[PDB]
Amino acid sequence: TQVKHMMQVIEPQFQRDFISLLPKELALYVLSFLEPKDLLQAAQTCRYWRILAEDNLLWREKCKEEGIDEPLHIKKPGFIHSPWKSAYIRQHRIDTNWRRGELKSPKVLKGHDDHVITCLQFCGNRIVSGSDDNTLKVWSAVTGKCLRTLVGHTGGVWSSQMRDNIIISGSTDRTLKVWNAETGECIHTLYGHTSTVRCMHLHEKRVVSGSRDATLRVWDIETGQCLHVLMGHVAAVRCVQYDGRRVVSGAYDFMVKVWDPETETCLHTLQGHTNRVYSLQFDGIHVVSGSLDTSIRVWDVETGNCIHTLTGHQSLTSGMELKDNILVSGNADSTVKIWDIKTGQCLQTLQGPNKHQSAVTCLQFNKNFVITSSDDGTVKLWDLKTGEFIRNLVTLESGGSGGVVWRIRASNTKLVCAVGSRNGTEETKLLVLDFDVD
Amino acid sequence: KKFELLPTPPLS
Amino acid sequence: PSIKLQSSDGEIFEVDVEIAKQSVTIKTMLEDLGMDPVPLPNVNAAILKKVIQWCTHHKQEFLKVDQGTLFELILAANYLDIKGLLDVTCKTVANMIKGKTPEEIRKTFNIKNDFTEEEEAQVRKENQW
Repeated sequence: TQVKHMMQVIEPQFQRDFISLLPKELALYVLSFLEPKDLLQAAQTCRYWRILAEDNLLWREKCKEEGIDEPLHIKKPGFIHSPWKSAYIRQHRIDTNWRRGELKSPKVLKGHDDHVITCLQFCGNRIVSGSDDNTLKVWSAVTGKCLRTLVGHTGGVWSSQMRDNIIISGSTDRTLKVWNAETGECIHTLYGHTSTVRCMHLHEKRVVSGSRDATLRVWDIETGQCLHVLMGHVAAVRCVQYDGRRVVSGAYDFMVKVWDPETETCLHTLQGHTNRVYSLQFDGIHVVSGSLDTSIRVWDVETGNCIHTLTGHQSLTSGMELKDNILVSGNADSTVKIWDIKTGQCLQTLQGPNKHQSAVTCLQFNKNFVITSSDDGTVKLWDLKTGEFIRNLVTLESGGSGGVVWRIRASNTKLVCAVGSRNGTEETKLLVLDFDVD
Repeated sequence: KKFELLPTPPLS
Repeated sequence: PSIKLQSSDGEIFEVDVEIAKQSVTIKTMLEDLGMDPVPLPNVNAAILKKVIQWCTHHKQEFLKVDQGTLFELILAANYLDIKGLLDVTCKTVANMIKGKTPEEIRKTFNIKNDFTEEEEAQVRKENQW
């Protein structure tokens, strides 16, 4: 369709081989059985194969394979480059750039001096850092300059959410605040909690908040009013999930509760953890809970039955990510585990000779890599598929004498790291690492 | 059991 | 009952309605167009015999022929719509390419590097791994 152009315009020398002599459509069919590594090699045999191995609908299919789903445009005997091939190649380069590309020194965004970064958001090109310094800061992931400082809270910030230009914050001052991320202006102060606002989860137009007062509150992000109050927990509420339909909450009362928010009704009390529930994941079908009991329970939301209780960690499960029934759990036992929550299999433990030396503070993952951060001052890249250590993405000099990495967000091309120390050996700051190509 | 190395707001 | 085909060079093959149904071209000629001897002007008696052998085995080793017989079996499977045979022969050709560098691909098929010294550098960098 678009390869006939190149044929009758870059007239290639006659070829005496098998695929140059097939009807174009049949050569394309044959070349469609190859993997990109081999299509990429074939393109280098001769001018005829190069033109044929750049068919758009050949690569639209390979990109759909690796979940690309979006072409790349870049506005001498010339060439009509495929956007789906540029899209595929670009991704493989970003991948190899994370895995083994030289680490260009990061942008350092200094702020929240001598305090803790307690929450991190990363949204397009904006970063939001929250702190016990009472403030939040909005940054540009591109320039590294501080754009705004969200001042108004009388106590320390301890949770946050970000949709798009709306920032939600939680503080020890018992209040949540709705913010405009461009203007820096606070547009609502949400009153109702009687204790510190510990967690929050935003789904579209509503944020659910958990407090040290043992309650949850559902709020309208636009009208700034408080729609519901979920009462039933007996100790502080530490984690919360909200999919638009149920609220799932975990607390220091050893319990996980499932709610219907509209009716304010507790549908299920999930019982089994023998210590505080500290982290939660919910995909509308399964709720996944991690506790100081060293266990991670997988529950069925619609019945409240416990499907799996996943054992093996030895300490608090600090963070978890759930995606397509793959669970990644980080722990204070200095260990990251990849679980298959369909079968309960523990697919991998990340514990090399290059294992973390302190607790895991944060993690992120995608189809290729797990990214982990720790008290040891490091952020490590791991191969999801093999469980193997790849490399240290960050290695604070102060890691062993006080320097810690509190939190990471990753995009497809950048890594953001919240870094600091309780003892002054690390000035507190964000690090931005760029893994893009051209 | 290396927890409480993770931050958490002070008590009131 | 059983139908008759006519290759391009003139030979007549007797085959069962069951075996020939596997090609949509022959099926259309028999059921919708009423081709008494089914005329096959793009398949010779040799390749026709080989395609019937596959169409009996089904409703590798067979495809260990010389390059060229594979070419004519790919063209026959496109003409007589046998998606099965078409898949196995095109897959068999691809397998001749997997896991080879540009210069050892140019060997299995006789290909010539028509690339200029600079062009080759461009195509080396553009398809890096």
